[PDB]
Amino acid sequence: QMPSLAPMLEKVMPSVVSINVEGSTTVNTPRMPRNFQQFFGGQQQKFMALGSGVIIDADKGYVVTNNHVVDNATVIKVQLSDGRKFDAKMVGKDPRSDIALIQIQNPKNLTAIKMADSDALRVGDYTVAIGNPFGLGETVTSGIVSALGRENFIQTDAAINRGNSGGALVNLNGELIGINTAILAPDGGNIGIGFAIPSNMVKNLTSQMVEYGQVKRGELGIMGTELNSELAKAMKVDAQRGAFVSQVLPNSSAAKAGIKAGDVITSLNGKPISSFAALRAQVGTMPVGSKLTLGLLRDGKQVNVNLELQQSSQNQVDSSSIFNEMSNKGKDQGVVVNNVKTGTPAAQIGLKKGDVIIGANQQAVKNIAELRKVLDSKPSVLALNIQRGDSTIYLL
Amino acid sequence: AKAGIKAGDVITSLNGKPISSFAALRAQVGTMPVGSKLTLGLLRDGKQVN
Amino acid sequence: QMPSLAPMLEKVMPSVVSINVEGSTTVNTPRMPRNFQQFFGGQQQKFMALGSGVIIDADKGYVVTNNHVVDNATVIKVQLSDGRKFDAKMVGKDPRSDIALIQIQNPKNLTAIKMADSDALRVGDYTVAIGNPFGLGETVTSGIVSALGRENFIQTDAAINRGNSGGALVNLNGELIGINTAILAPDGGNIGIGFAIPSNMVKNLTSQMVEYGQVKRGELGIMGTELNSELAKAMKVDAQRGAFVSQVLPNSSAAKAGIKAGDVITSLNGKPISSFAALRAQVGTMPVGSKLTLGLLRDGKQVNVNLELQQSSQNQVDSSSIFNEMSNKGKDQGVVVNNVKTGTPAAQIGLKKGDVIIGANQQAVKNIAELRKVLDSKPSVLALNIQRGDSTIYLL
Amino acid sequence: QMPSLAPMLEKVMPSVVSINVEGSTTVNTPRMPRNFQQFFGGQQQKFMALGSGVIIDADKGYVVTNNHVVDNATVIKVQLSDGRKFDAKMVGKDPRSDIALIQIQNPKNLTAIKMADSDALRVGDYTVAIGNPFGLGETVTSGIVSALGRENFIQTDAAINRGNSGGALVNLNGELIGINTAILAPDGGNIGIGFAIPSNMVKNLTSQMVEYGQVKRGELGIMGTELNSELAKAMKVDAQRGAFVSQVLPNSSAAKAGIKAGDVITSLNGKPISSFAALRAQVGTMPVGSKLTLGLLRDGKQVNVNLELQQSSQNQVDSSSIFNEMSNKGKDQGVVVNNVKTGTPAAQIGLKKGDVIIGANQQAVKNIAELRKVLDSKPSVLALNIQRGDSTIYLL
Amino acid sequence: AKAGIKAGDVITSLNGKPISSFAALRAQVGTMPVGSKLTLGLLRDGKQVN
Amino acid sequence: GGQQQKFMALGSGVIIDADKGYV
Amino acid sequence: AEVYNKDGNKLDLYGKVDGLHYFSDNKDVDGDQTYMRLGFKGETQVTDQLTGYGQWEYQIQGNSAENENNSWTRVAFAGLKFQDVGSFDYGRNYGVVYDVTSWTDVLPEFGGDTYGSDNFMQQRGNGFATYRNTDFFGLVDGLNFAVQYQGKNGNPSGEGFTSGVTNNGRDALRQNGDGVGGSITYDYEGFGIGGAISSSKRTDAQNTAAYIGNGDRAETYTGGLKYDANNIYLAAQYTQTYNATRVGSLGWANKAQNFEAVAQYQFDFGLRPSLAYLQSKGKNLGRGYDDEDILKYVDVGATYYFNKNMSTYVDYKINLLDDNQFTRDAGINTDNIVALGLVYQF
Repeated sequence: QMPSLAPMLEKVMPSVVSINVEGSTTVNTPRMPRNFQQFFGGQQQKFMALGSGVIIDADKGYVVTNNHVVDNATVIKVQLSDGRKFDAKMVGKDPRSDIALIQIQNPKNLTAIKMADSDALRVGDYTVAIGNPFGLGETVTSGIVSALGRENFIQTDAAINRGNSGGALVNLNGELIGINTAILAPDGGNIGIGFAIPSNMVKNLTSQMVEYGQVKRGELGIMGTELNSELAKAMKVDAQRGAFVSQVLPNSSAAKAGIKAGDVITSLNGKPISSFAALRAQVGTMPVGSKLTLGLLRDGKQVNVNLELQQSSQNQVDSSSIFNEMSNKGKDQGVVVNNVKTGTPAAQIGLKKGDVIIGANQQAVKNIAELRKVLDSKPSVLALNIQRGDSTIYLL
Repeated sequence: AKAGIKAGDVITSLNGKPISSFAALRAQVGTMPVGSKLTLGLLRDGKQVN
Repeated sequence: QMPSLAPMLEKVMPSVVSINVEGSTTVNTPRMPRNFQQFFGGQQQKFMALGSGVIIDADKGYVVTNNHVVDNATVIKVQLSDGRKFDAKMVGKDPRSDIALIQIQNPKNLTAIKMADSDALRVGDYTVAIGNPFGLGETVTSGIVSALGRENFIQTDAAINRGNSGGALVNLNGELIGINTAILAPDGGNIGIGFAIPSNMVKNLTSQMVEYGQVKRGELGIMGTELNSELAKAMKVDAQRGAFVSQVLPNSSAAKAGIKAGDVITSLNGKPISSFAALRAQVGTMPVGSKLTLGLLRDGKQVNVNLELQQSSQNQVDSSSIFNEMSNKGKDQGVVVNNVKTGTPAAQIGLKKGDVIIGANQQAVKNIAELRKVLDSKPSVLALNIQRGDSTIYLL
Repeated sequence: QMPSLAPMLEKVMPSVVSINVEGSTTVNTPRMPRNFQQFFGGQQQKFMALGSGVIIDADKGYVVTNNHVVDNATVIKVQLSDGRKFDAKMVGKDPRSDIALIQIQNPKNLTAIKMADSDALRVGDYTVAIGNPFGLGETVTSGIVSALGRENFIQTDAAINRGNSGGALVNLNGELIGINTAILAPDGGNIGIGFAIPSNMVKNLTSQMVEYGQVKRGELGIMGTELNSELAKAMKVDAQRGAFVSQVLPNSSAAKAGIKAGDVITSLNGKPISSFAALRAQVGTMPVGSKLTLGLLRDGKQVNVNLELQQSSQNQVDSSSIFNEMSNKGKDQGVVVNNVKTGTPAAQIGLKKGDVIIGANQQAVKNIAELRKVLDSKPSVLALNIQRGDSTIYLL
Repeated sequence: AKAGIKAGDVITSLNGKPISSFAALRAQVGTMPVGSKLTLGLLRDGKQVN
Repeated sequence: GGQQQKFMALGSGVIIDADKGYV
Repeated sequence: AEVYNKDGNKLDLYGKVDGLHYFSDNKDVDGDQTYMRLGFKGETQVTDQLTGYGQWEYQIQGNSAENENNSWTRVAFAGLKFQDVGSFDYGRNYGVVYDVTSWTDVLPEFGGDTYGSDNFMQQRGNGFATYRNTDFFGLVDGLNFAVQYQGKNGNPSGEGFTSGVTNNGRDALRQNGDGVGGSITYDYEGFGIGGAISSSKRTDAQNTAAYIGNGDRAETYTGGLKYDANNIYLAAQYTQTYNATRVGSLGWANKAQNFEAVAQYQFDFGLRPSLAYLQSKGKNLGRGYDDEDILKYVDVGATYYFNKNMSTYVDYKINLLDDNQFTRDAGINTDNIVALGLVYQF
């Protein structure tokens, strides 16, 4: 009869799930009355998000999805394409790539998609996207590979006018080639065409979340922008062709090793750095503990140093199956906890600002994957062998 | 610009020595006549050049 | 050589027509001067509309189209794809589905599309839309079946960025699978993807207009909305999870049988009613004279009753081939006329607010299809055997 | 395995180039301060443009592109798909069609696309567009032939949501079928679907630029609009159904021969003229020196006359390989120079407002193609045998 | 609360007698000492308890 | 017309007892 | 003065120099008060129905030594007007509440000070988007209405603030969140009646313990009356405000009730005497202040018009506020002031 994508879609759909997130966040307190002819310029607020995800491990119930959907989640629900409902928990997330991993709680009879090799993609190749555009459900749209970046973001015309960046990008064989994302951050929604992380990168970032707790991406800990910013002018910067250092992050390697706002990096390991962009991307091709010597500019300053795990990708209330923001520290040198909060449920448990945890409630916790591997097997007695540098206490 | 660098990186050293402030740096680069060569360490994730 | 949709499009185009509507409406009288820095807050106004339609009966010259195009028409013109021009008259319309039927006056050598079976549609299936996007003519665009609702609105990516909801949705065999619509009422234009009524529903709604004068859809005659509305708050409604009754329609079954604004329906024939939506859709799966008992909420009130034909789908100046708003009454119990107007051309003929017409100018008029079947055969002498309950007069 | 457009795209891409234009223009001088709650109502300003082009002559390095990209260029750069960079110079442009021709300076090993026959296009035919949507590079998108005008602008759904009107439109065989354009002038960006000039017209307009210096399109030299304009009302025009003459252009044939603002043309060579539109398009189907008698309306006025080359398509600093706005004059009757500027680099060389150039620095210059053919072969000694009517001087 | 009732229902009677206003009700419940039993009719769709 | 805040001060002093380190 | 009028564009360049002196026991207001104002109003005809415009006005103090400059922008906006429909403009402009309260702001020197500048939507301020409809599509002569939005003006940038910043940020007494307001006025023959309402979000910087009158939003409700005929001018306005009226430097009043009234007569020979009364009564102020007068004075004055370009005036502010702890804390002037002015204008 007539050609159709329905035959492979039937072998694919069981792997695509819907995701309903419920969570809260801090919003500013509304000042009243409200005057709409007056252009001006803390409380938790519940919000609801919804997106798609792809079953990537049928046994473990591992579902890949966008970080812009599950971010700040308190409750994450998943509904299979056959209608069965499950609960899910955060296992990992990485805001840079806008990719996150979750785990269906109590999976039973699941189907996982097969991942194809991103590296074999070519522009005229056919593409099919599957997502939940406006909430009304699971929509599939078709097209082709528009641009192969060459980070290799995949570009495709199988998008959706005014809709939210769905999820799965699949080839004509039903294999996963990329997860569609949203490059319009803290928004969701597209620029006109579609951007996907390639399947090979998805596989890679995803395994890290599993086997470590987070992705090994080191940060230079500087924060800044281009040489056009109001501050590059309001501070008049000499020789403009590089990355403007607006501030050096606290307790960072840039901070520790030496550097101060103003200097404009001009190179990284000999190579020219013409824009924060160039730099932000280059430092992203280097895993923790790496050493990268870069040239700065004040009069003619330059240094060499080693970076540590970034702070963007971190964990929260999913390490201890219970409930309560740690992350990994250097190589397999335990799990270092970061900025504690105000509610202080975890600080209340004797955990400060820089407390490592090499003791797996008794054993070795070189990382959050392991640590969490124990706070899931023996939920009975828990004594966190934490040692924030000196103090080696054992709280419950 | 030519050699390589981009806004944001925070120089941490100049020829091995610590650079804790633009000040320190502006003054150090002023103790060097044209054509001189000075390798400094930058910070983005861990970048450095000469 | 190379594949192409041109070969089937050539067998399809003769069935697609263009439609030019001319008509008027009531607009408010402009208050002058005009101050664009002052956000404020009867006369007929001519307007022009244009859309596409599909020839569905070559002999009778029956063309299906969107109700948002022909609504309020005074003059409706049709131009075939070969360029022949004709006049058309309203035969039916149904605002819910946004579907309307018209008849080419004096057809000669027409081609009708074959309708395929909507029920056999599947998501990866290929789709082709044909319409008049920006007026500039007849545009065809292609794609696939995105979502099969499952009312079964069909969702497809063969739409158009910023254009008006065209008309025909056809499969790769040139058969009609759906008529594209506009879910952005009293606007036309899409949300980002395309929504079509399925061909099987089109066939069904369309035959009703032919063989009855209108579609048999009973209304519960309540009007209201959700439990979020300003009135659900400004009136503080207890137990919020249902349909809010803002008002009970006059001379309605809800009115007649018993009900009053405020009560929030909680169920319909035992089943839960969590939103006006749910309800508006459920009452739409029930033809006139049906009986549906629903539970209300005031303190704990509930009733049972039978509904009558809705008022949205009605007729006007097309029943009497002449010129001048009736509709059907219950089963084949004549044709009941509704709200007369101000110009009073038909009221002037001795027709009040509730005047039935069982007399076909001499015969049986159980419905508008029949009635109109007579005011078209014998346009000589006309005596309307109308009886508005008691008075059984015979006007000309 | 699976079907893909990648195999023909690999045979096509080497012909598609990227184009970076740098140039300036006259902007008004900003008045400060700036009050954003105050709706109000000369200096050169540099700007940057970027677009795509198609190699159409491998030997001569001839690249076709949109006039909205190269217009006002001072510097035009081209980058091949393999990454080789070249410089380019204007050889021709035509704002009506929004089509321009350029020449790579110093081509080496180039590939040209094969042009297919536009006339054989049909609506269901498959289409593929190649362009640089948002600057980020060369994107290809696919689709079909939506509308075949029938000027034959091609309409296709292979466009891009919110992006700039790319360039090449190619069929499934990799042959050029149209150059995509922007009908949203002095903007770039689409209406929702894509508009392309057909390949056969591209071939035709393009050869003219080569063999003459510009396209032979005669103008009636009137300027005006429809009968709705504020001036058609503010001046109350009797019998409204034609083209409103707002002004007769200076030194024009309409001016010379006879005509004055107000008259509404009603016909052109016997045929009805119901809109400026109709007229602007009809006068565009007539090459220079043609004779077209049209009927005007004042009380009942009508005349006959012969038009000359339009002024929209002209040349500038590309005739003399050096640097400095001429155009062609009638048949091969030399090259007539038009409105000189303020910087006066060319006026400074003894060239007034109406100076012809039949002397090729010694030879025959019946046209800009020839003239420029000499100011490129012998860049040594240059004596412009110009004669602006009477004065036959010989400047350097 | 214990026995059953939820915001929204509008009491219509108290021991058979009509309740046309909170007023009427507030006053009627005030003519009854602790431990008393009073069955009243509520309105949601048609709910009533004792 | 309460929270602790760190501040920094700087001044001079004079050694008045070398043995006891009194300034 | 219209200095340009050609091809449908008009430019009016206007201004004044006010040679002005204050006499007061209060030495902070006593002395030379000389100043000048300059401005332009431009209009351009786009079509027979559509006009574009812009206006700018600037004040430069003339009472300082040459090592300083005290000057500011009063208004700066651009707009569009469509015949018998309305107008829209955006920029620094007057809040819509001033459509009503302006009616009593007619005194020779003083007056118009139950509110201030950069004070939510009450007078001049930044980021006003203003829509106006005159004569109701030209179908009701004399009836005008307006609706206005104000965007947030927050904390200064580059000063270490971690929230509430805008590019044009400022001190908290002059901040505002998003606001909306509206006005309606009707004028028949000599008579006028009017009303206005404004509602602005208050910023976090404004709602700290350092300021009295903490609240989510600032609201104002105004009624006004006017008579202007037969050489007599009478007007009165009453305004009730919530977390909107400044109490000197202390912050804002939880609630305030403001009243202004003026009576003026124009003699044929050029003299225009003026009598006015203003008061602002604050309630539930906090910090034990309870109910206090924020402002209370009788103003008696006169202007002599030599012509439309030259005038001279005396204005006498008889200040009925008494010196107490509250006025001392807030820095509110309680002394009388005599102003003498000589004004050239074009």
